[PDB]
Amino acid sequence: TKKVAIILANEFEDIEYSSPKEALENAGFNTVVIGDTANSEVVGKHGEKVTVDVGIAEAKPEDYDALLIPGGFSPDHLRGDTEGRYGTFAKYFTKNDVPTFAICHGPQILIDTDDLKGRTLTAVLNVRKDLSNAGAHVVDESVVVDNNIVTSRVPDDLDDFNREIVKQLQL
Amino acid sequence: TKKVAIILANEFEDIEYSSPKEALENAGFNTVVIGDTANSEVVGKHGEKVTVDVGIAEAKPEDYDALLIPGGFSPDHLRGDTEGRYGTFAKYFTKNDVPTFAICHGPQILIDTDDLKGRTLTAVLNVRKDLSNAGAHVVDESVVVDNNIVTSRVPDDLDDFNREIVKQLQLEHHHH
Repeated sequence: TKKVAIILANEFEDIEYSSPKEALENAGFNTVVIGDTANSEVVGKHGEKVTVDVGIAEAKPEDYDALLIPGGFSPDHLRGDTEGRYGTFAKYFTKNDVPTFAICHGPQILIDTDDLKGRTLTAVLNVRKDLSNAGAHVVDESVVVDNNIVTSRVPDDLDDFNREIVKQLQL
Repeated sequence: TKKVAIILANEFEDIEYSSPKEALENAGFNTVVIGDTANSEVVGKHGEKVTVDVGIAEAKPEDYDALLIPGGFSPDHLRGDTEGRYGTFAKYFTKNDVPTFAICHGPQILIDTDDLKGRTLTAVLNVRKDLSNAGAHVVDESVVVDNNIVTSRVPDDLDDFNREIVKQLQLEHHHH
């Protein structure tokens, strides 16, 4: 069975967590929440409460068949980690071309891999300049697939994002 | 009239607005909040309400003698402006070397000017990588002054931040 890591902090955009989660689980895939502490709770922008499954210190990126990065301000919180552990976690995925899914602000965490030069990505407008300065070819589309990396911009894009992410995992 | 523009959206970090504002106003300078629509309210992370003085469609950066950018998630919101009008607004201050003050996340808007290459600043950890990628020399200090650009990291830096921003405005008119 295939298993998706979801990196999450406080102030995720609720639907960007729950909608891709549902779509993966409907297609028969497992999901697991990676966060600061096992059994700590993080709370979405609109009050959705999520329990962290696995602490970032313990997580073994090789256990996972994909990485999902929900947007809102969760990615900005994650980039506050004083040891940069979420970027380092995400680097396993970009370095080994493991399916990597990021919506809205989510691709902020990808910047910290240093792996974006020459890659084609979209994101929420707020973050596009920073993605470009990280070396990405940034476009403005509802969903972008660049080999293993699937990105979308906003919650309106979810239908497209969700289709493309479960497809990528079927391989 | 030496007037400081403050670009502000929702979810600014309250005291990064109120403390610098007070220090500027104590030192005799006026402040003008610039936002999406004039006479609307924006609300801090901890619920401070601030009225927007001037709409960003109306604002002329010429009118002002400094630019102050409070942090929190206000700068991120401002970067979601569809036409990028707050980056454009800030481009005047960076191009013409006008006093430019930013704390925490605040330097994110300075990235949109494309004027950061070779400049030296600090910011909250979360945005340091993005400043580097924009070509800035990023350091970790309580306050950094690079000619006209004043930056700090976090709320505990405010005593240092506020000293330097007022000192920029005083020196602008040769008072020592």
